[PDB]
Amino acid sequence: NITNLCPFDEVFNATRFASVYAWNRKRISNCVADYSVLYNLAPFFTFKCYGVSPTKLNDLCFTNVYADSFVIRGDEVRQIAPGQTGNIADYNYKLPDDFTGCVIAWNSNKLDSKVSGNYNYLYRLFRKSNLKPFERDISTEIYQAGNKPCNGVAGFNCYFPLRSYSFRPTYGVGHQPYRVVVLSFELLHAPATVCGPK
Amino acid sequence: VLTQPPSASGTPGQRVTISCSGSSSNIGSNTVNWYQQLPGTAPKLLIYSNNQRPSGVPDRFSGSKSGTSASLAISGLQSEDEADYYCAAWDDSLNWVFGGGTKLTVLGEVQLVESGGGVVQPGGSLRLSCAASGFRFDDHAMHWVRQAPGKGLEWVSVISGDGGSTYYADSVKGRFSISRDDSKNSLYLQMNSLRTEDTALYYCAKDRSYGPPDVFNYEYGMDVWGQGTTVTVSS
Amino acid sequence: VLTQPPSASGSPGQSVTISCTGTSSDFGGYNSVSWYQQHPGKAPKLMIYEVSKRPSGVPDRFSGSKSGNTASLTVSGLQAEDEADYYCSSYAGSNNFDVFGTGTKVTVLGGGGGSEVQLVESGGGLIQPGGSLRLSCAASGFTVSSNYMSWVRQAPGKGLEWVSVIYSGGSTYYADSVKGRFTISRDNSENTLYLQMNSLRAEDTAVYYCARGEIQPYYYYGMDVWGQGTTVTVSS
Repeated sequence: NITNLCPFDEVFNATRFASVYAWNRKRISNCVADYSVLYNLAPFFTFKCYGVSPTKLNDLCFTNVYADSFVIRGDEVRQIAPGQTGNIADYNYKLPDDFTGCVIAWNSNKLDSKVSGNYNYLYRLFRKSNLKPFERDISTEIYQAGNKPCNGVAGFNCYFPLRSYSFRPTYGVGHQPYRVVVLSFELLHAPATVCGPK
Repeated sequence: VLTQPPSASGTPGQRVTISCSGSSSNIGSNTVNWYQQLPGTAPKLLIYSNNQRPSGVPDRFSGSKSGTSASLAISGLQSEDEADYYCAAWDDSLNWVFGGGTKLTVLGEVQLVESGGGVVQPGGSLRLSCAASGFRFDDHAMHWVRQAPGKGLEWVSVISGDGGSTYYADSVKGRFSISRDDSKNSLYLQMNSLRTEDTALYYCAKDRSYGPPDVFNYEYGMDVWGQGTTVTVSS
Repeated sequence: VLTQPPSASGSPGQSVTISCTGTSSDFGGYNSVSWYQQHPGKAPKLMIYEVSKRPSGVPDRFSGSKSGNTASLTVSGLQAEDEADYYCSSYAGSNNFDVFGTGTKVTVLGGGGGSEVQLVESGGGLIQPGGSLRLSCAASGFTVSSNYMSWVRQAPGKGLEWVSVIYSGGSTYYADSVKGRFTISRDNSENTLYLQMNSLRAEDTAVYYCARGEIQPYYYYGMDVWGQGTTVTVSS
């Protein structure tokens, strides 16, 4: 019998989703992942699955699926790919060249853009090196541009390593809030729980 | 490559089912699109995203994407549904492969006008112009879809709303240059190394997505087309 | 490619108010419109980065509001003795170079950075055509391995244009003019950051400028310092 549905319905529908420097890592397991329902969800704009096909995905068991959600601009969705550089690809979220999941994403310029000043998100414009594949840097220390100690100051040597977006409703596509959720798949030496409807 | 019934049939009152076969490289990883073209008039979008329809398309059309093949359905066809139906999908090899066309015959507001055709000397050619009127040109992409007289459709090139990455076909690669300039929402396509096998209409088609149809593999379609010029090189 | 008036001399300092009309949008997404006072000779100097937001300098040139689809930089009441060419670059496109504008002659009359961090170059006097010449901009101030560096070249007559951008540690984005024939390589992690010619195609005769910060996605960085460039003078 088809019971114990996945909590994916609670993931793809919310008000405040996440930021790119602090992205969720929901470990979903022990359910019949019906990816056919994930197709006829809200009108997504990207369902590029790199590893396998969604038709054959419903016939393969898995151990646990890592759902990672964030919000980026329109011209940045291209950077969420198995191997690519960018201000968001190597500083906030990087995917290895083995991603067996999907890059599901959709425009959300209906509830993530109000005309009051949207100083809510950030994208970590400053960094010291490229982030490890699937790494999250939840830090707020003032970025030090070398050659001088900084016990916390903002001028001419040390700046805020984060910068907020400027999402506004009266803009064009490309500068609009786009919610991107990736589903990393894995199979360790553990019994597979999530298989799919049979 | 897409397999499609070349010329099917049908009877009035009941329904038919036009199908389209494609490998997992184009349809299995993307979304199919069904376009309708009446004999004489410019083509128009019929079904996009495999389950959605534009505001102009009524409920008389339905689509399904079961597996690696697409299936169309026209519940209760009539004399008005006697037109050509084309399939189209973005293959993962940076190309836009179209169908062949289905002669489903049963015998019982923004203008996108373009110009720049005319018979020219072979080998060389001229530029292909295009225009519009107040439709937020920056927030949409443009395609070039040439169609030989009486033949089917095929994709030439695509320019995204950003104006950056662009993709060309397997035959028009290199010797073609597509660009956009936001003077009056124009589109310039320069052609080189003419082989006289280009006698078509060269529709300057409008889309609805913003980026190149390789990152947005679920919304890419084609909005209201424009009356293209009959360019007949003929050497 | 942007649209700027070739010159502006009528009514000096009263109704000049030059502006870079045409951005296909509400003047970019990041809302950052740059204004560099590129005086002939020395390197350009930062004047306006945000809408107006005039930094520590001359205060008689402000009010660069985005009037409709253009940023009308109010330059009236500034002065009546200047011979320079101003520039404007405003965009937010991912990996889209050539963001600078055409040469705007804002000469009101016409007729009538050194000790900050550092300024050094290579001095490419009589460059052999092609080859591989390395140009360094050793900075004894801020770390040349932590901040974002850039390279912008300008040729006699033609305006400025973005040529090279390098991020913190893991990006080597090149411009569309070189398209790959230019190989950016950061120098010693505690000394400097140099460039590489790699068999130019006779178009790299323009003079170079190693900018300490990004131009289009601009950040204040405390102070905007440039370096005096060198004339390549190819001999093809």
